Amino acid sequence: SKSTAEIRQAFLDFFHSKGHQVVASSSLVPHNDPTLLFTNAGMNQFKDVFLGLDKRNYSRATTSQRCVRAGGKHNDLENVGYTARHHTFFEMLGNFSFGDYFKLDAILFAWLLLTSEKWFALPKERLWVTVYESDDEAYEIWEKEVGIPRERIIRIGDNKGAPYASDNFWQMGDTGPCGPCTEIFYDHGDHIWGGPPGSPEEDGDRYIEIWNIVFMQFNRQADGTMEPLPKPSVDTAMGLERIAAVLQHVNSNYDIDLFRTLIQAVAKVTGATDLSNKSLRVIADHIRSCAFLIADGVMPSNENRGYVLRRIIRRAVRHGNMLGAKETFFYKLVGPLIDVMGSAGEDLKRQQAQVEQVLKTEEEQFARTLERGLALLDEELAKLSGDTLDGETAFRLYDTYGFPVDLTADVCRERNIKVDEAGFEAAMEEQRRRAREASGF
Ligand SMILES: NCC(=O)NS(=O)(=O)OC[C@H]1O[C@@H](n2cnc3c(N)ncnc32)[C@H](O)[C@@H]1O
Repeated sequence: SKSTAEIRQAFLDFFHSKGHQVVASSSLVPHNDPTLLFTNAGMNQFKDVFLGLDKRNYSRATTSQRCVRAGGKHNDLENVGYTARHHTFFEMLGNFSFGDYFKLDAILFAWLLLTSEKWFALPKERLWVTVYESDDEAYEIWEKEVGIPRERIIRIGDNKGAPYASDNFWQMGDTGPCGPCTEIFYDHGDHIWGGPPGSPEEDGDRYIEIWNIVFMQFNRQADGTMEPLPKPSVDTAMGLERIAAVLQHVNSNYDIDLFRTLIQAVAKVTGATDLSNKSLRVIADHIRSCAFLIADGVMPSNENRGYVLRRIIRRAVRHGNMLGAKETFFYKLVGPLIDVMGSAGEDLKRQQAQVEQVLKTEEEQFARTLERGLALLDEELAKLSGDTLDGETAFRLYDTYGFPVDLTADVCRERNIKVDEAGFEAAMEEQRRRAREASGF
């Protein structure tokens, strides 16, 4: 089968052969978008093009974009290690039409790449599609132009409980380009639990969301109002790791060549032997987001972007502790990561030494309190009555030991214990009040 690198290249080659300008992945950190924490989609760097404020010499483009979804509008941090399909860091394969072609040709390009004997040659019978309920045009295209049996065409409305809140209406954020979208799913088969989209078991890993095709139509305002974009446009987005799993005949993202090799490296540096333990998958994911974020300029801190990075690093170190790592390990994974990322890791390779040092320092810094904090947490959980850790304890771990509340929640979740978030926040607010009283005017 094709390697992840070969699949990445083949996608770009396909769209390049179809007249699309190949554009390099943007950084994970925008310089000119105050609404955006980290790059969460291939379309981010073309935001102003969709808005009609930025003109390019090309009207169609294709990219393999590095993304991090660990905060802001799209945040999958808490899914990592619990599903076979969610990462913090991942690559999004995209083609874009800037007032060029529209619905029919977008769908045709995607179907051709996925199912043509000349290309990916996926079995058509295992592919399902969803459309926005009101998008009769998209329904007709799939039914009559492509020829998907009606039983595998699913209409999805505002299923997230609010106007435009839907799996079939894609938004960059609370503001920005958005529109109805159509998605392509692949059935991994009855050896995996789950039902098709729209079904009660839709959240299972059986029917995997592979490719989202967004018909960009509006710019969302802060008030929630939709203002039409000057030209209806196309934003498509396919998870590289997810399509790689399909093409390499495996079911989990973590079973692709890239992750198999990376997980081996994690086992090596932690001294773990059970290659199936979920902590290995968590660490493998976390080194990708952490290393690339640092390569793109993020430094660990207690504020904004730096704190998200700090939180992920510390959670990774914690998982390493659970596996029995006896020495500083996380930075040792940068090399192995560079080795599996191919051309997509060039910015990381360029800054290998710097990234390694940042991660080493951060782990060493956290090690000053990690085991001591875990000891306290164990002590508190041992005598805890009920299914919820009190906010005061969570706050003490935060204030004394440098445990972000989500790191504490992560440890507790593994023992079916919740954290009183309201209590933690009350404790933080109480401390802020003390600070104001002491500092004065
Ligand atoms: N602009 C349009 C758009 O963004 N659309 S989409 O939001 O739906 O993400 C595009 C695709 O990236 C994959 N994907 C999304 N999130 C993750 C994740 N956390 N981990 C792994 N793969 C993911 C998945 O294949 C998804 O269909």
